[PDB]
Amino acid sequence: TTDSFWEVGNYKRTVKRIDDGHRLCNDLMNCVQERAKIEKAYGQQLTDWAKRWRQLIEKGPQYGSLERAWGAIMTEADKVSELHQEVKNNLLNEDLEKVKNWQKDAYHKQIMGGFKETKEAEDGFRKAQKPWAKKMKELEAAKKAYHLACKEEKLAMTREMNSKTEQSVTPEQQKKLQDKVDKCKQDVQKTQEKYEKVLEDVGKTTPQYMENMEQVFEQCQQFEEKRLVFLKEVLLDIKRHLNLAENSSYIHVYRELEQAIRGADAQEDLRWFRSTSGPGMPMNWPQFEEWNPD
Amino acid sequence: TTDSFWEVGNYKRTVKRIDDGHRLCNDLMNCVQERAKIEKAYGQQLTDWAKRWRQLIEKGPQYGSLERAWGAIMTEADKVSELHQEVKNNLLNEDLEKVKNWQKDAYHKQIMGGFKETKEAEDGFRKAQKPWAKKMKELEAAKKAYHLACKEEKLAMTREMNSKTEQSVTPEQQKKLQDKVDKCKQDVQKTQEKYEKVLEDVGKTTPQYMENMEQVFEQCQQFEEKRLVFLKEVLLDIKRHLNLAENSSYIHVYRELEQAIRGADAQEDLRWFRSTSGPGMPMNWPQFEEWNPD
Ligand SMILES: [Ca+2]
Repeated sequence: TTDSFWEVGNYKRTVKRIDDGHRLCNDLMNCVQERAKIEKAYGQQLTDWAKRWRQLIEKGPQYGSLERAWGAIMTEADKVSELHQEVKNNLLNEDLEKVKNWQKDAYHKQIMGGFKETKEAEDGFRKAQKPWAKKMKELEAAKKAYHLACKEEKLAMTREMNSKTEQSVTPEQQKKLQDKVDKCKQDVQKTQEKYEKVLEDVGKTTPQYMENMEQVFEQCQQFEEKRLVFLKEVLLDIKRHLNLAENSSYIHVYRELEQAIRGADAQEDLRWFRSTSGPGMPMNWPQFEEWNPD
Repeated sequence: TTDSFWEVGNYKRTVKRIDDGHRLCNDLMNCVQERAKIEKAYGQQLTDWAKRWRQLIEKGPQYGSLERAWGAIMTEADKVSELHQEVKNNLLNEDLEKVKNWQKDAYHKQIMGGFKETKEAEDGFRKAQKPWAKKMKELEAAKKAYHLACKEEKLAMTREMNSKTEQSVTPEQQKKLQDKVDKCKQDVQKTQEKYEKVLEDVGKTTPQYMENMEQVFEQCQQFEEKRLVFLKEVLLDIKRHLNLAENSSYIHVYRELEQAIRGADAQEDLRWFRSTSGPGMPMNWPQFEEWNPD
């Protein structure tokens, strides 16, 4: 657990959380316009289709009702395109804009450093960790000293046993073997009293450490929460604006196309042609013609 | 007037219609192809736009139930794409292939060779007028003659008469101008007879031309009715496929999206971060250690 929140210098992860917040806003904005582009393309593709074929049918050999039928399928194209433009718009007028604004209130860059709120936190954390930071260094100092002190007690306590294995003219060196082994014995007992002293000491200051880091933290959560809430609301706003269905207009388009079509009557059609281009049209039959004369 | 269909070879007016319907078959094809090609374009941008973001937010700082939620939009895109494909397919697989399948069943080309149906219409009209075609050749000249005699006739009279007040002279020249006049009054009657004969016989083969023309006509209006019936149905197929509002699937995509998002829980998420990255994380508090060789 060297990667735990309580380990000195780890609150940083949640400090990052903040710089991230602004960045994700950024992201949602880029997502939105991208959507728009797509929505603009479709409906712009649409009217370009409506026009081409509107003109084609009107210049064309088609006639009568069938012409108007096949006609209406261009207004569809148009109406739908107008919707997808409605859609583009909102993504860009409301939804996008909302984010751009919210992001302008929550975060503010500062000339020296990053965001203001990022600092306020970053300092809050240091502040609450300072005390525990100091102590925690004492601690690893004393351990470091005490271990060393126990390594030396084993440096001479066994060495004496190796030096008295020589048993060769060392009455002055036999006194040093029992001199250092009892000197280091002092160190060990001492360091274990100092180190142990810090240990119980740190234990008296952990709650305070805890209340502390836990206070700057809940304050962080507060701010996070403020964007998480907003963000959800944005995403609803978007779904709303993306949704064509449950939009009267949309359904309306395809009822209107439908009846235009069924409206087509080949009979009336056929009759028109008869009267307009066929035997139905008047004919001057040969008649006895006198001289003009001029 | 010379506009009417009975006159000369104005049968052509509907002999065109017969072939007009061919290219109309073509046009519909492409009008559908184009748009059906347009549907595919939208869908591809979408699929790409989800694939591309799903990624981004996957590997971005956003987490918990708000990421998943914002993700939920990518999957409305994906789903919306899939529907636009059905629109395309249905356009190419069914509709565009109905007019193709239809066109081969009712438009056999008669070995270069015009369109078997046109050339057969044309013959139907050539043959029903050929007979009456020469009865109007006989009549145009048979009146040209009567008119000619009627001119040289009053020309000779008024020369017998413009002469009657010139004396001298002479009795011989006065009998000559009297011959011409008598002779000219004969031509008038002879040519007026002929004309009148070619006339009442033309008035005899009238209902027989009238009704021998309208035979080919119903042959020609039955085969235009053959498609204006078809066309009406395809414009009902194309409308079907094109509509999503009346697609249970579409409207579900957005009931689906609204469920997805509402589900998001800031709280739950906050708590989650708190346990996976905050004070909730398990800590290894300082404890008394011992001495130990590697
Ligand atoms: Ca993630």
